[PDB]
Amino acid sequence: VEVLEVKTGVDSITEVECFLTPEMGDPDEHLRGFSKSISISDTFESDSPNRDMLPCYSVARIPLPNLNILMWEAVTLKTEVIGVTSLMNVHSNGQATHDNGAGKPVQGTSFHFFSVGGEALELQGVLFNYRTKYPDGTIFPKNATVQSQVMNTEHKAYLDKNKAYPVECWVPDPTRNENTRYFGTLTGGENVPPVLHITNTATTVLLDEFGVGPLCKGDNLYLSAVDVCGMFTNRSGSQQWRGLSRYFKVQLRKRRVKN
Amino acid sequence: VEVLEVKTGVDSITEVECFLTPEMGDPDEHLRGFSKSISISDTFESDSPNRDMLPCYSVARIPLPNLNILMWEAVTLKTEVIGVTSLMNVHSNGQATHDNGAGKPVQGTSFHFFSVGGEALELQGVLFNYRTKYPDGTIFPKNATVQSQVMNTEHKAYLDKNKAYPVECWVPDPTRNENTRYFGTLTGGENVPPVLHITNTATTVLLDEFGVGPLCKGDNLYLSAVDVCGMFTNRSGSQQWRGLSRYFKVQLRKRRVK
Amino acid sequence: VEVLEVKTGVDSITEVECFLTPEMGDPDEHLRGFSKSISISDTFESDSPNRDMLPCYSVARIPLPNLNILMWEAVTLKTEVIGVTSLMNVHSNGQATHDNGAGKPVQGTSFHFFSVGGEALELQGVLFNYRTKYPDGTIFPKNATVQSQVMNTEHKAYLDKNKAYPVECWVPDPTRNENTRYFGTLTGGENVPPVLHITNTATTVLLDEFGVGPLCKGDNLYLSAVDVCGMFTNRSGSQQWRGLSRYFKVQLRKRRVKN
Amino acid sequence: EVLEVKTGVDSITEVECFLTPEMGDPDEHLRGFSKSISISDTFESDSPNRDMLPCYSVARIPLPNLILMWEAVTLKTEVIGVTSLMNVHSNGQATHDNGAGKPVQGTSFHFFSVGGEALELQGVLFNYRTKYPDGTIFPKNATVQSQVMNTEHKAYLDKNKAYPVECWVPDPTRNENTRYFGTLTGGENVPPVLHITNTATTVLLDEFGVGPLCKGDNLYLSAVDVCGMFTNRSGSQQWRGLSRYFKVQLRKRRVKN
Amino acid sequence: VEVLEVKTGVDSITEVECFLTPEMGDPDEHLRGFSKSISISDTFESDSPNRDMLPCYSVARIPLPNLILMWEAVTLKTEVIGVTSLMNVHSNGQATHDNGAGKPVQGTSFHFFSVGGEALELQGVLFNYRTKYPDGTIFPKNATVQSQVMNTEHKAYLDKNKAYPVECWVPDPTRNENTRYFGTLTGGENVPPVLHITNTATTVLLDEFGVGPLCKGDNLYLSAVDVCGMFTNRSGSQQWRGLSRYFKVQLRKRRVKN
Repeated sequence: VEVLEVKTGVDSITEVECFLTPEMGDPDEHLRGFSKSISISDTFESDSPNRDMLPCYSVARIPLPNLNILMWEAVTLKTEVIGVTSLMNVHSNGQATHDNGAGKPVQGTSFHFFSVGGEALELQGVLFNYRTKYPDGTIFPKNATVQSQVMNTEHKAYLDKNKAYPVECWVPDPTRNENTRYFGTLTGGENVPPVLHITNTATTVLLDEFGVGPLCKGDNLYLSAVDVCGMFTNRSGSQQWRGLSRYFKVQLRKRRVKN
Repeated sequence: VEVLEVKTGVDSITEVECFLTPEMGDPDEHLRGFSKSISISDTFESDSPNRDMLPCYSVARIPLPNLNILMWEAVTLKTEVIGVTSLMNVHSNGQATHDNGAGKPVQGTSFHFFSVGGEALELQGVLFNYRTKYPDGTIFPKNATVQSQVMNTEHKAYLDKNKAYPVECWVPDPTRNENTRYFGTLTGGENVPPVLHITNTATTVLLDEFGVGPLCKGDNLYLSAVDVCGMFTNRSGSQQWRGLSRYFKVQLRKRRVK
Repeated sequence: VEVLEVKTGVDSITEVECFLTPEMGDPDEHLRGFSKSISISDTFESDSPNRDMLPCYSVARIPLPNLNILMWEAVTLKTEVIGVTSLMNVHSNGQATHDNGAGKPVQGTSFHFFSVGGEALELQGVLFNYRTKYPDGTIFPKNATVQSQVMNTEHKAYLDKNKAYPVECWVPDPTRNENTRYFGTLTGGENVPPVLHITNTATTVLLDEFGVGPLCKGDNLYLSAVDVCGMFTNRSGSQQWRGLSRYFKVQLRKRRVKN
Repeated sequence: EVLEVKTGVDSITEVECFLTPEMGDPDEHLRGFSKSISISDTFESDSPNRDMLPCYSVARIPLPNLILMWEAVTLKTEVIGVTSLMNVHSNGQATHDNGAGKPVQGTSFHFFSVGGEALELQGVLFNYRTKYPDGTIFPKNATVQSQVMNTEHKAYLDKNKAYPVECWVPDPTRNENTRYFGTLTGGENVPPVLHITNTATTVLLDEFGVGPLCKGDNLYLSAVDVCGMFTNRSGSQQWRGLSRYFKVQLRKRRVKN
Repeated sequence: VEVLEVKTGVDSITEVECFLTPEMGDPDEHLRGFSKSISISDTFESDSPNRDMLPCYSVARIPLPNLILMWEAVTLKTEVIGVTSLMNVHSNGQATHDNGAGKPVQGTSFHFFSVGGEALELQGVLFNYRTKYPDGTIFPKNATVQSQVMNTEHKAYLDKNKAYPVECWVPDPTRNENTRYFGTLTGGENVPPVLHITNTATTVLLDEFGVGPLCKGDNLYLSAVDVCGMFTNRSGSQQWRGLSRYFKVQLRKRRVKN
């Protein structure tokens, strides 16, 4: 497709604003935003995580004003994690730091990820352990082999459904995603402190080196996120993933395209 | 409101300078700056923190010289935490690092936050545990549901009162706050070290991408802050939040609007 | 060689895109991407690591479109580690963080390295302990002496074979590698947390101060990588290196040279 | 009113010096160290001895006699003797059985300022009931509000070995004629991270291009470099401090009224 | 001396490339790159480290092409050589935990390099002035208690290899006009080595007037310390481990008056 001129004027511009809720597993009616407590398999062969123990990628497909050639072009993003201060609840059934101490805060491995695209985020499967049996209700790499532990090119998918694609199975496919801008950080380690910044003064530019942002096919914008903040440790010592919602504000402009 | 030209001349500028004290809970007459010692509930459902155990957002509404259309526009900010060196008192009823050692310093989860606006900071409620029973004298998310643990759009508030809005319940609402600039960092983790920088040489510009700063409605400037530095651990092992004051210096100019 | 003008026009550019799989040791048919469990010799004298306990440098030689004097010049690189989220599998035969806790994540010493060159990466040998007996099937510093522990200029090699050059024996030779650009970070320490960033928005420019990138001799591009992410600790406490694949995308252009 | 800069060869001068730390110096052998830290039983009974309390360092440096005033334009600065912290073999508590001595580590405060007059201080107390010892200058008439902000506690850094670090900070409402920079890194296990180089310069000019102006032809340099604590074999801990190098370039500036 | 124009032309430029080996103590014929295991004295007064327990500064003086013209050092590429050797976690190390891999090299590090047209000038500072430094080392003489903070008598030149202990000496900031130095001490018993390698990074050696070190007598002085941390053996005893440093220096001919 040939990318031509940007439309100017009052109605040449639109704005998308929303939040994506985390999908941590939600083990019961009181635990939205948490996973089930983590259990450990005896062997690699017997790894069989339940669905409510697996955080999943979040995704929203957002319909844009009909243009039917013109396409909406995503230009700028403002984003942040919503509710960062909730992690200061150090008094709610947590394991004490020491005798008489406060509760341990959420900490340990985190994955913070967001993307803005003109089509679904394209995924590549990579498995820590190829013999893991993934549960019904999840979408996971099929026909896994030992090579799936490093790179098996069969594991291609689209992030096209909520509560479905487990975080541990899937990453953005760097061989694809031409029409998406993605950003992520895994911070591993059992004792890693959450470091969460909030401000309404920071913008991310979504244009590539040619001045072109994601172009929204069929007038749909795709927003994806993961914000696993770390693990909450309850009084018994059991640990659950804790996630938070992510705010998105995307500025878009009309762009003429040919063919 | 349409934003027009900035007024010039000697009388077209003003300066606001002040300290905002922390509101950590102040459990007795000797413990200003501290919270009550932290207790842990045995279940999520029984979480019922006492008021003096909950740090709150600080806020000051500052009257500006009367203009009564001209509005005061906040342009720059100098800010820092005041009393950073007090955290070196490692000899005062603290739990020793090890046998014969010095007292443990203030450490662990911190939240450092400041905002400057031409109206009250707008808040969105998010709850770690939606069944937490928040105490009388605090203002908290009402009609909480399990969805409040991730996002419930009913929980909207204004930071319009001191010693009232618990830090753990509320964040700046990213869907609002057009007329405020806010900045915050949460550093979690039980053993996290305070890293506190001071200088009189650093300035934050409050103008947006169109060159407009917060515009002060009714000639009032709103300053908000949280500076939970971490926890102090006493000899028994009990832990209390410790907070410090924040200095604000704001430069403002007169701006015509229509 | 005298470097002259760059060729222009649509056909003057080409792109290489591939992944390099990690070579961590692969101790059995199920453990691709892992090393063998780490054992410790009683003395420096008795240090004799298994082949499957030693991570190696990865390399790929990529043939480019035939030119002939013109040479392909590597200008830009996009690169990232593939499968960062796999390290969130904290439920598979791991040692618990504490009683009832989740499994320990991959952590500890890491080496992340990549290079792009117009010829094989040039290596210099440096040994932690010169008395280490390196195993059959590996290529290692020969005629080692006590000076090999700091600098022995005899230890020169080319990274010209996979599953061969152990990471711990070899580094890029800074006295050579004129025609390669290399980047690496060793983060040492038992409890170091992996910090892995992913994005499709970041480019590294490969041109030197004179504006000249690697020039591909015989129309071959050389890509090299190491991504030792840390160690996985199983239920017994034994530890194995865990590695991940690395994506490369290289933009090249035709450059005229003389002699 | 601040007018033009004087040019020519003698319109420029340089000040170079070392500021020694004032950590408490508990005996004739322990310069640079505090007394071992003792912990009070309660807040009420907190009564630190003088030699256990690090203080701010200050030097007033006379400039060439000169309305013209010397204007401080640039600063080069670093901690001197960073490598001494590698003495891990001198009466230290072992890291573990048969291990080396523990290095200096834990809470640090690194601070420096350059001004045309004494650094202005604001008092803030961790515990308002702390009894500060004779020989120190501390916040007077302390109340519970002193634990957060009591504006009565104003002072000038005008004496060495006198103003305890834990009691005092630069007063942000004042210090118009000073540039100050500091970092507190708290936490019992914090590692010292100390950079040295003769290639780094700090510009002291404000946004209007004016540096500190030296009243009475005197330049004020202040510092704190508490590097952390040294743990001896018994487990007792003392603050260890190091000297700070200052190189300040000054130029002659004409001023009115 | 007044600094004039840079000479141009093909032969007006030269390059120096070399490696400086670390001098960690080398306690026996198998332990080049290591110090002797660290022993701890009972008291400050009894501190008496053996020579092979003390890492020293490394120095090389490199002769340049014979030339008033002076060679001027303009740029530096440098890195630590053999960073991957620290991945040997299988050779007589102390296990991190039961059944685990050996502990890697970690704890206090000092990484330092300088480039000058004359010997690096040193200032002495002692952790403990009563330390008895061993024969074969060059150390601050006539030490007093003031040597623990600043004794201006302690002046030296880094003019000998395996001689000047790292812990005794630092670059003298009141001198070194004709040298550019850079160093980082990262203390702490468990500090992780973070070691970056690349052939794409250059340090410019010119001062604010655009003048680099000028090589007196046509000699270039390179100095380094790369104590990477401590290696812990099975018994728990710890030894410093160091690595070599690569230097590549570009120089140009500069005319100088008198």
